[PDB]
Amino acid sequence: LAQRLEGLRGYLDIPQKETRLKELERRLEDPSLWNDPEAARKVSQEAARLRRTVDTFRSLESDLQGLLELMEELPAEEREALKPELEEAAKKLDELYHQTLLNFPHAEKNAILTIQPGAGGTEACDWAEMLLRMYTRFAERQGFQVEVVDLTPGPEAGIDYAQILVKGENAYGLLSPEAGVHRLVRPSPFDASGRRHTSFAGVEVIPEVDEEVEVVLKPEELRIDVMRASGPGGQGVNTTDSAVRVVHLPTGITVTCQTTRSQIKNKELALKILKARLYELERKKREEELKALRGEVEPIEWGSQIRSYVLDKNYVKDHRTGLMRHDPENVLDGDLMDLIWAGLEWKAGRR
Amino acid sequence: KVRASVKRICDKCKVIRRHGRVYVICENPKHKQRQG
Amino acid sequence: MKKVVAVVKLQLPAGKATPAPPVGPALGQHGANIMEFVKAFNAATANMGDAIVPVEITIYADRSFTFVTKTPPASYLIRKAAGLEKGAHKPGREKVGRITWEQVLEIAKQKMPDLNTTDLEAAARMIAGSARSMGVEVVG
RNA sequence: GCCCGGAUAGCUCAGUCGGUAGAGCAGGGGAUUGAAAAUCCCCGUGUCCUUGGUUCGAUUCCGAGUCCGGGCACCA
RNA sequence: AUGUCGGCUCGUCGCAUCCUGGGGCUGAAGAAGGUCCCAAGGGUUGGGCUGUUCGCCCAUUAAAGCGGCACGCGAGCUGG
Ligand SMILES: [Mg+2]
Ligand SMILES: [Mg+2]
Ligand SMILES: [Mg+2]
Ligand SMILES: [Mg+2]
Ligand SMILES: [Mg+2]
Ligand SMILES: [Mg+2]
Ligand SMILES: [Mg+2]
Ligand SMILES: [Mg+2]
Ligand SMILES: [Mg+2]
Ligand SMILES: [Mg+2]
Ligand SMILES: [Mg+2]
Ligand SMILES: [Mg+2]
Ligand SMILES: [Mg+2]
Ligand SMILES: [Mg+2]
Ligand SMILES: [Mg+2]
Ligand SMILES: [Mg+2]
Ligand SMILES: [Mg+2]
Ligand SMILES: [Mg+2]
Ligand SMILES: [Mg+2]
Ligand SMILES: [Zn+2]
Repeated sequence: LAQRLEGLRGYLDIPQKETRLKELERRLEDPSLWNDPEAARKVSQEAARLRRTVDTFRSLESDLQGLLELMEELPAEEREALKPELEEAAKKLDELYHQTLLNFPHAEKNAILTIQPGAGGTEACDWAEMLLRMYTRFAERQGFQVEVVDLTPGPEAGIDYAQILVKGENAYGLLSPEAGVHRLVRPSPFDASGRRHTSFAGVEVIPEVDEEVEVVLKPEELRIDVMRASGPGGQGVNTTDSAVRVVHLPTGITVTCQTTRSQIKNKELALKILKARLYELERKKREEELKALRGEVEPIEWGSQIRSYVLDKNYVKDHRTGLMRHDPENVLDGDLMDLIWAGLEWKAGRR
Repeated sequence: KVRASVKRICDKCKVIRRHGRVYVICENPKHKQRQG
Repeated sequence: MKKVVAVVKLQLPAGKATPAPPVGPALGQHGANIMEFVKAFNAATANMGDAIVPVEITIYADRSFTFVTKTPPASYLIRKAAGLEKGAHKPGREKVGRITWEQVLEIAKQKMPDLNTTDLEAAARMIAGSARSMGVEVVG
């Protein structure tokens, strides 16, 4: 975490790529099309900031006993001159490390976890309820406004569904790696002979985004024809352009209407339908987008877990990274800040 | 180019009036205005 | 501000110097040595101090040069003079920090060899103004 | 567009001459159960859609508004 | 008693130009385009579906223009 942060950042890698930036940089090769220039210095600052990183490390490493003299001498100034450059250091130590992780699209949004009990029927419905209390307490004590969306207390035990809001900053970026399958091994409190069975669950997580609903269509967005309606009407139907036709060029969807004898009221009913059928293509694409934001995994059956929890052998093995703690009880109650970082490191690794 | 209100767009553009028509000439052709 | 022939002025810090971002292409584009300068520079920076020396370098075909050093921007001497990291964003109203009719005069002495106004009131003026230039009111 | 009828607890619905406000369901606390259901005690929350007015007072009686339910839009 | 849609036949006029002729801009390299200007002389195809006008589609083309003529034309026809 603190002592380890360095390595997994391109600690030795970056400091070699860094000069590759400035590499092609100099020698203005007919600087025509603007491209690297942008991500030229910004990618550079990253570099020599691994020194500010080894300075806040050294200033924080030369700080291990950087108070051995303050354990022998309390009053002075030659000992309060580097300190105003040491308090700020223990700050960036965290900064240049968690500002390298959360470094992705939209995380600072309020999150929305969802818990659905996988296999194991009733066990899973309960193990689900426990997984609920977990993030809750966590996010709760973590300084996050927690709003309960849903809670469907299933059949015999536990729940069937749960969805809650995570009001705060980077709430999503935090409770994001959690998204996935969570297994639970322990003798079934439900089973008869307190036998040993395995439980599964699903925990989805997504950023809060859409709040409004706007669907207005510019005139040029469409096209309106008018022709003589087909049907009864004697001279009328014959010599009037009562029949309308709205066509939305982009989608190609078109609507026709000869309902009433008024070209006018028919345009009205027309668009009225057109809109309706436009929101349907608007919501059809409004969800094929946000649903591809759930993932591409989680069959919620066996062998899909990404971190199991055991209680009759006290431990918690995170399959994703390999990490394995020995305090299931602590994890299931808040303790997460450990596996959350790591969870990211693993992930953000490929981007 | 062609329009109702023909005005100036530079410090370099004369309001020439040739053939009853109010044209506008500048160094850069993008400012060539006429009235109609 | 003398003769001209493919010159390229620019400011630099203490001994720290060579990163392409600040300098690097800054003079390498007009064909030159980041070598005969990265050190040749820290030959006078290490001697006078470790702040920000406005060094304008001229260039010739022999990738040659004449890096003339001057006093740090009047904007630096004025900062630390009141303990301010940045400038102030929007001056003219918020005086993040302040300086005295004298503290300003001091600096004036430090940059008077660069200006063109012997007088110490004349110089101090174009400094007291440098305050309204970054939101740092003058005490007086 | 016209003309009828609506909106009352979380859902489905009663109610009064103008002062009051309810049922079945869901829901919370208990009880039997090994543990659920069922069953059994105890429970409560509502501007009675909005916005005007009349009145001393409006869920209530009138103007208007929004959403939903019906019925008509015919001769050419 | 001024016969009402579409089609067919016969056209003719407009220009607010779909081609083709000229021309200014261009974010016009060239070939291609885009936009505005000038300019009807002449051109502006054959089919599938529907009574259809309108549209969509097939195969092309330099282009497959938009209108007015009692939404031209039933003492010229058809009559879906
Ligand atoms: Mg279920
Ligand atoms: Mg559900
Ligand atoms: Mg009839
Ligand atoms: Mg008519
Ligand atoms: Mg109701
Ligand atoms: Mg009462
Ligand atoms: Mg009741
Ligand atoms: Mg109960
Ligand atoms: Mg009970
Ligand atoms: Mg009650
Ligand atoms: Mg007659
Ligand atoms: Mg013309
Ligand atoms: Mg060309
Ligand atoms: Mg045919
Ligand atoms: Mg046919
Ligand atoms: Mg014609
Ligand atoms: Mg006719
Ligand atoms: Mg017939
Ligand atoms: Mg017949
Ligand atoms: Zn001009």
